[PDB]
Amino acid sequence: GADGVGSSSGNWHCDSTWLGDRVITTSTRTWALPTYNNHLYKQISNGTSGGAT
Amino acid sequence: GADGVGSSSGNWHCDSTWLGDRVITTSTRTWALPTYNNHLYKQISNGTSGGATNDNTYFGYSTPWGYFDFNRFHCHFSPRDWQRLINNNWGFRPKRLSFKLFNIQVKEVTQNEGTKTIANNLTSTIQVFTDSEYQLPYVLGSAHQGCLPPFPADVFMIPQYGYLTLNNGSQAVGRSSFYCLEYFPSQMLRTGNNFQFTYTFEDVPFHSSYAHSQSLDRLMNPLIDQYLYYLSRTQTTGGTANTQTLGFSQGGPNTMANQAKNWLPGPCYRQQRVSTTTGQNNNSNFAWTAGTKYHLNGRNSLANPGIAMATHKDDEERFFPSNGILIFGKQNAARDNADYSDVMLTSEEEIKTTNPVATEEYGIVADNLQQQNTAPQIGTVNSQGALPGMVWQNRDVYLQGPIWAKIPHTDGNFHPSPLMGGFGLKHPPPQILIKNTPVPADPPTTFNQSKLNSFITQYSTGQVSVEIEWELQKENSKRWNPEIQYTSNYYKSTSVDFAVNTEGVYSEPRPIGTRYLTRNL
Repeated sequence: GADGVGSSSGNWHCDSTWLGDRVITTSTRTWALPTYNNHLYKQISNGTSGGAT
Repeated sequence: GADGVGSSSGNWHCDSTWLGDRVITTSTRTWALPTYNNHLYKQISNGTSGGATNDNTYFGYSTPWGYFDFNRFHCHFSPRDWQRLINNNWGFRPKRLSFKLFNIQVKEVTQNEGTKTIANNLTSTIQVFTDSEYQLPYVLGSAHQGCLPPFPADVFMIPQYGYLTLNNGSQAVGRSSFYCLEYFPSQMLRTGNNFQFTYTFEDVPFHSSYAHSQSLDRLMNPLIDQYLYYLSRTQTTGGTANTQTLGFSQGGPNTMANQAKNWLPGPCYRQQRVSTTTGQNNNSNFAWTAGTKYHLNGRNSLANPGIAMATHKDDEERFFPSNGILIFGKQNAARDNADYSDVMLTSEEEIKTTNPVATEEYGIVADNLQQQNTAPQIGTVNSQGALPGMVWQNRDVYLQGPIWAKIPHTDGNFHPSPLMGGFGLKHPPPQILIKNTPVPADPPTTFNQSKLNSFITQYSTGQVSVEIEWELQKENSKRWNPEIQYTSNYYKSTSVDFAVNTEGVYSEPRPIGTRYLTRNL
């Protein structure tokens, strides 16, 4: 079908299966992604100048 | 066509159909699903540590999920149809059912200051799955509240799902089992989706609706004598000095109580009798003390209702067994300590033929062994198990009553007819689960491992439609005189039965038994 705002993209799958010597385990979780560093690559460093050993 | 926000998923269907011995009744209702437990599986328990008595101690969990329960008849049958069914048909059983779920909406609500507002959230989803393999604790069959409302215009809230497990005190033992519902395959739907599935019932005997025009003991010919003899006389008579002797006579019209008989009444487990007349009853509160109870695992349990029996004998209608009968509350009856006038009592009188009266003993047997030296004695059996050659009737079903119950899976069972009445099943219709998909709030910028406890307040509504094809067993009988039927009262009323009141609150003035037509033993 033609995908859009109406349809759902994929179906929840969390399951396991035991077949002979095969075992198939699939999982699903819900994630949330915030924006980091205000869209900026930043240099980070630490040294003996500060309290660092 | 290509489905989307523009189109409607499915069309409203509430209808019935009568074809030969088939009758197909499908319904539709409008449902609303709130979010439960803030998306958290929670341990629940109660024990003697609190005010709980030892019997009501439990251990279990309350899931965020929710389920659909159509198990009650008045979902699927208008009173009118339920009038035709019981008048013209001996028996019936279900065959196959269909289920559709469609036209989902999702709405996110906020509280700002002291005001509320609501808007359509398009992208959000909900989860649905059905356990075909019965891999979950099966919670239906206890006739909990929250089935589909009888009067279709109503809109009902979906109950919350939960279950109980082995408990010791308020604590739990090793065999205690725990579940995670998100661990199953489940289909996810947005506003542009629908969900449907089919099911078939296993072969189950037609529920009998009828009363026996005869009585179990009177099957004899009234005119003709039997050729068997019974012991009619232990003592000489008419003399000034009487001695023991043996004497016999044939069973005949005059004395029918002595005649041979081929069958026995059903089993009996006695109940205490209670009058609807207050003054007649003992003055005390005996309900829980005198209540007929059974004991399991060091834990007392009331037997509710108990096995099918006659409610009362001739003209005793003002009398009823303690817990023996089902009860239905009238509309807007008080939940607790409701007075008699607010509830509606079923009557089993139709089965007095085959089954014993609930308030009386099964029979009498001799306790001791007689001699020329000894006087014989008798004894009273209040509780009698099953014996060869017994026949019995199941308990009646009612327009409000539950349709089926899942037969527990055990080594073995005896005559699996659910006590509350219905169709016992090895494989009931699979229970359906549904939940809102949790959508986080704004997470922090700095990382943290702790799961996000904050959410958008959210709920979702839509349509649900259910189809059932009922098979019938037609009535064929040569009885001459007119039958008893179920009719509405002719005389005038302030308002019509089974119709909305002044305020549009639908109500059912009385329960409806299933047995009217007559058959012959």
